[PDB]
Amino acid sequence: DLLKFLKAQTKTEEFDAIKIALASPDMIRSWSFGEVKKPETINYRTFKPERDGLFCARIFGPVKDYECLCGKYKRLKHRGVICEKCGVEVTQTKVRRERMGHIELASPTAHIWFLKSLPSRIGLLLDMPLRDIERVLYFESYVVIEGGMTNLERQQILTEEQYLDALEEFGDEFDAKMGAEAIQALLKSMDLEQECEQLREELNETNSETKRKKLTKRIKLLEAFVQSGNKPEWMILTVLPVLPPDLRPLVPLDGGRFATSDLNDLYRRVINRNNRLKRLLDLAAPDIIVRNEKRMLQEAVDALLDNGRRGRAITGSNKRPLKSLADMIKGKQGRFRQNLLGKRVDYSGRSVITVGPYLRLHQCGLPKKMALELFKPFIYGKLELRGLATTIKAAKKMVEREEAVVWDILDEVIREHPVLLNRAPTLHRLGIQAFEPVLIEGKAIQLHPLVCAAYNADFDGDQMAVHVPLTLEAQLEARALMMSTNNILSPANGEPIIVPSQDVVLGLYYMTRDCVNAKGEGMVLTGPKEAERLYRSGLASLHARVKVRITEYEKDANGELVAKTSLKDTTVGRAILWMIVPKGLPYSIVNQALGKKAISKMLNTCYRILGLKPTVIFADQIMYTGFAYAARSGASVGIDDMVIPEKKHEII
Amino acid sequence: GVLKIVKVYLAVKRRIQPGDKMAGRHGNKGVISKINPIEDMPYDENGTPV
Amino acid sequence: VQDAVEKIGNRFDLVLVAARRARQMQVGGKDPLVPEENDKTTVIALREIEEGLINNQILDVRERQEQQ
Amino acid sequence: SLEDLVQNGMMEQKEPLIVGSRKELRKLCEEWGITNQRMIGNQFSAIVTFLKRGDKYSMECVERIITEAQQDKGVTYL
Amino acid sequence: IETPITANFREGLNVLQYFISTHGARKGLADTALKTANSGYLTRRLVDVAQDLVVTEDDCGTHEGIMMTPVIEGGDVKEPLRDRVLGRVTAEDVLKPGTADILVPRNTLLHEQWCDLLEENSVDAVKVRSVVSCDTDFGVCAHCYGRDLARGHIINKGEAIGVIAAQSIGEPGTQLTMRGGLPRVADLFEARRPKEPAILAEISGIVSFGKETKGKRRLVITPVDGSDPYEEMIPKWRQLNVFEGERVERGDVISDGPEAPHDILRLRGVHAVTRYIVNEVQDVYRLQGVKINDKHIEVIVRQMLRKATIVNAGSSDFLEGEQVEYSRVKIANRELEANGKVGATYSRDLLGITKASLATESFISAASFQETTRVLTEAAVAGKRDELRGLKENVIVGRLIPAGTGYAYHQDRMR
Amino acid sequence: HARSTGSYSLVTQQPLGGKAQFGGQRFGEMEVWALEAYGAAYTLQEMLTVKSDDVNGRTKMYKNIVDGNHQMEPGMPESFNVLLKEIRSLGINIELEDE
Amino acid sequence: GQNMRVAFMPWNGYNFEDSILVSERVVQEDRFTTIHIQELACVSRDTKLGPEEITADIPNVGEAALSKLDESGIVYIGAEVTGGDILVGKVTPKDVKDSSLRVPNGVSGTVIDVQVFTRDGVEKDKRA
Repeated sequence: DLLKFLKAQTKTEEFDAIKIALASPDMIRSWSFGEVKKPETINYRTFKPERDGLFCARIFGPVKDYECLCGKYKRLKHRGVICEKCGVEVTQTKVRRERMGHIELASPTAHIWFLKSLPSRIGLLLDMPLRDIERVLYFESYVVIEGGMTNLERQQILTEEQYLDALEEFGDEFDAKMGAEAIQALLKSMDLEQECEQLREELNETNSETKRKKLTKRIKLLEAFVQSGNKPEWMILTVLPVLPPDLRPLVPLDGGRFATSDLNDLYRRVINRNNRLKRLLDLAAPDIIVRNEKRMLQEAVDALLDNGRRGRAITGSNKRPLKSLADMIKGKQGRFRQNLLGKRVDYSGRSVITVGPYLRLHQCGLPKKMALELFKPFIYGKLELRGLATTIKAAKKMVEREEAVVWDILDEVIREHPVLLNRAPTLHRLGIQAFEPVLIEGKAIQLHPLVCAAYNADFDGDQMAVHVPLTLEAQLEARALMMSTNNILSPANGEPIIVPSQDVVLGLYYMTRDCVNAKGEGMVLTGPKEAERLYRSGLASLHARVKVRITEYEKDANGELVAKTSLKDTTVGRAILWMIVPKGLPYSIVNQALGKKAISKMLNTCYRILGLKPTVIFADQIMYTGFAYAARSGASVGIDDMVIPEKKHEII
Repeated sequence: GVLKIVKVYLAVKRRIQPGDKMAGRHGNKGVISKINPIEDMPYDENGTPV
Repeated sequence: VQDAVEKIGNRFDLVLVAARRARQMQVGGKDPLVPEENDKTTVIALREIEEGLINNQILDVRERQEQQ
Repeated sequence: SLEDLVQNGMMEQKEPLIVGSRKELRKLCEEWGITNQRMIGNQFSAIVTFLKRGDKYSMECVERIITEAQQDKGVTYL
Repeated sequence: IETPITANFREGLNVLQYFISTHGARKGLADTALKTANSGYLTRRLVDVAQDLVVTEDDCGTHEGIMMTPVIEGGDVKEPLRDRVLGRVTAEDVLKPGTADILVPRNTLLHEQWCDLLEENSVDAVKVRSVVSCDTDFGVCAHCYGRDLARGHIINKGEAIGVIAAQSIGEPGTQLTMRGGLPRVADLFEARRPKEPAILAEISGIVSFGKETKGKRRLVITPVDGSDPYEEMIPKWRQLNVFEGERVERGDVISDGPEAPHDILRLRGVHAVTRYIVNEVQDVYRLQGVKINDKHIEVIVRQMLRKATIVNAGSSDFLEGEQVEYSRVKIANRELEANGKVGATYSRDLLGITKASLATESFISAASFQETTRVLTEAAVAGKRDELRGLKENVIVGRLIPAGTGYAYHQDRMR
Repeated sequence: HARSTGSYSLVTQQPLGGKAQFGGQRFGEMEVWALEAYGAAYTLQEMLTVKSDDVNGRTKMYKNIVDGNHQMEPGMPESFNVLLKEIRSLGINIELEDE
Repeated sequence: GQNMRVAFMPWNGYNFEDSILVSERVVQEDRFTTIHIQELACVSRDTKLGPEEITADIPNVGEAALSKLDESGIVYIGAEVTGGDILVGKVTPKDVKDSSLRVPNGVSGTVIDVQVFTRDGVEKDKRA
């Protein structure tokens, strides 16, 4: 028995669920690595932790990274070794930040939460009034734990004069006391089996709606308490676990003193009170003095737990309320919220976005200096892999040398090593995307053309955040989850996310523009090469309507691009566009004056038929073509172009 | 609590660079794209480079 | 990578399997399952999955064989 | 610093201990006869710790915990 | 300002005209400055609501589903059902129009080819399996969840369609205004009751007017089925469209006014309530021009309707009127039926999305959401084991969120 | 502004912002929300523990990506361990409940 | 303003979205060049174990690092400085913990001026 529990003790993995409950005294004792015997964490004269102190490294773990407290041993050759001269180990000094301690309370103290939190957990379990339960716990009212032969009842609030009179009257017939150990025993006495059975019997007997509902709710609460299985006796803390010496550090402040969270001072005071109480128990103090010391230790524990919530917060020399451990887990100060509120990160930078019209959809314009700022450790690793780096400091110097060898190695490392990039604001998930980063000599963030709207900003100077996906899983995620091309459609609307506009649309319309009596109207071009020559040589105007053999490679019932070659009267510019037109779209899908609406419609057809990758290729080609045709379109806007209406005056 | 104060003004020349923010009178603002080569600027009929 | 998606079925599963394969390729030191072409071990695994040269069951089988 | 720590640290200290449970926990509960599951909870790790200790105090504490666990209460991990 | 600026911008501005236009210009600038704010709060609310949401199931098989029909306004078609049907999976074998032959089968994913066929079918309404009706207890089963348009294929286990829809609302909300607007969006989200609730029959029966009370006339809703004839206090200030003696149903409108969330949920039902909410959101978006799949509305509602009032607890340890996780309710019902114990009849109620964000089944989720110290002490006393089923919880833990890659990691850990 | 590795808040152990503080931008909560909207699991994880606050984790990561180790031993970063030590010192034993 | 002869037309996507098309001649001409003069002040703070000793004697430092600084540790008027370079030799007690007010990282250039305002009651160096 209990040796196969080690098998039941699974291997190191991810807990599917989190078990949160009340540690039993043994649970805390195991959770600790010693029992304290000194209220001072550190010795002020030895500049070292006090023996049996809150910082007591021998209790709390290695004070030196690989060096003994006794100094009889040191170095990494002896990490984690127990010295008789020392009684400590030599694992990393975080061991003193690791091993914990215990403080075995002589009398258990209820969780300040267990009562103070309304509804009082203990109170709801005891089903008793708040003041009576407190005066019990606060040693301010005797509670007849059991009357036995005497007329007293069970867990019934009484008076000290009443308690004394009853004691005189009954000898040893009854069980009554003032304190919290009584409530602890009552929980230990509460037969939740018998109590729940009686509650169910009463609820069945209770025919009144209110009485039945109350008995049923009590039975349900008792059933929940049983199902949790948390020992109701564990509701009172009979031992004080200690934070690690560094977890509760008495940090040596400027001037030889020790700076600590006020919880540490509360712990020191509670330790002093507990030591006094232990001496009293050893010395067999008067019961009045014993009760006073017990109340004092209990109050010290309560203050160390949650100052101000119960009683008055111990105001230090600065008179501020004491920092209890609850405060450390209270609010955004509790690491949940304030950490989740904000976190500036590394492997990332901010620089103004530049419109890198040259780059492909995957390509990214990475400030080469900023690039250097980035893969600097990656660069050092490459150079060591290049063997040239023998010392990391030397690697830093060669980086400082900014070597062409360093520059070449950077060019190598950059190869298909895309890392995260982001453009504020975080409106749509498309607002942040990575790209294949190619170093650009300087300090500008060159960006792809159509990525504008998705980046949720404009070229008005957005400093952009670019995180480094160093991890291979993160790199595979940059390739698959952050694949910008894999963000083709509207996440919210499904629609294409990069539909054409403006300059590309301008060139598109220009090529789509047709002229009457143009430069060589009514000719025959065999195909895109022929018209490309004619206009590129200037033999014809781009806006010339001409018939050209259009090889309409059109997907069959099996999807095969069944060509339908035919000389079709179309535009020279339209003819040129048909070259950009992929095999699988209608000639009429381009054989007309086309614009940003038409461009978007064609793009949609491409996403449909051409799927993803062919559509993306067609898109990149279309972008380059639109920029080129717009530049060649050689048109501007003139102030004279603003032809005011002729009869505007007559209308007025 | 202070014995001396040595104020040293750090004068650094600021040259232009692609990516700088520039603007014009009639609402025309923008960001310095890049210093295109001389051949890149279109040529006027009088051979004037823009 | 729609074909790669079909070969893997789910994007996350694709990513996880590819991570394992590339880790074997470089970190594990496994030879490139296909021509290197001076690409990333990640890129190597990507090509292998695109051609199906790597399967999760295949990975398990190779690991089990190696265990002996 | 960061490179200095990586190039300097002789003792990495590795990582902390952990716990795992359930399934075979029910098997041991059958072996131990305890009908409750809370003991399978907070007490599993403490039992592991005491067993690692194995001291007379540790063994006694483990035995007392076991006696308390088998004492009463019915709960089964799910 | 009846003076027309007959001049043109290039033509030059009259000083009077220039000043006149200056007012509207400043108005627009200030309006933009103001609107730059609220969408962020709206999106933050939506996201904090969807913190734990995740999709993990694929097959629902629940024959119930969106019997969606094309939107028509004033006898003229407004939204085509084909456009509203893509990316979905059928609720039943869609028959051919006017024919017994199934135009589409049951749980048939909405193919664009199938969409074209439906256009050829030119049908009106189609029963399409819905995530709101997704039999997937946790998450949305693709058989009801439909299809993932972002990848065009089906979603994957761990695809946070909730967060996706949340971003879908927020970024469209970023362009969307508050006026109506994000205000009405939050109100419907917060599920505020109507200001002037349209008077409606409490239950079906022979509708009659009761002894008109002070200022609020009584409508003695004589239950034709024989239930209690409900007498009300209907203000005389509300015109009665209906005449007494008529027969009505549960939710039948008598006097005009606006509808209330819990009211529609109770009388009309839950699916119709989602239908009305989505229709209202869509009308506002159409006025504003924002185009997004109603799947976002469905995700929001399904996150919203987690709780439901148990009409009759049956043999369950729960009680009558115990509104808890309708998912937990169904789980307990299945458990009770498994042993033969009597299930708990439940009544779904319409609650605020913000209220759902404030209170969560996960302990840490609620604590961080609100009452951090209070919930902290409450859970610490309770000692409830935390299973980390949500996403923001896994964020808090340091364990990977089981969304997509995390879901695969969890499955492998199981493997 | 650029930062691969720089200074972190000695109190917060989280990185700073800008090249002036040798820190990258803030992942905040809106960027975190966007990241979830995409779903970069391990990436968000590293950004949350390694890239955010893994101190001795940073030392090891330097030694490891020194070996080009583009992976990690993930899960319950270590802040989980710290909270565990805190709760145990509060006398609240917890179990890493393996299923 | 700088009256530039320009044209309103797109140039192969290099000009759209208000991209700035610039003649590199102007850059070579530096027709829009500028300068930044950021004052960097060093204070010899009177500290507890002795004032912040702004002085040319700096332990654990190189003479080349002291090149720009004058014999008083004063970066010579116009002295070419570097990012991180030790522009103003300063010290604190350790014996002495070098408190050298180094020119900022990423701040390299000519040391334009050094306004040494010694405290009322504190003497002035030969540079001052």
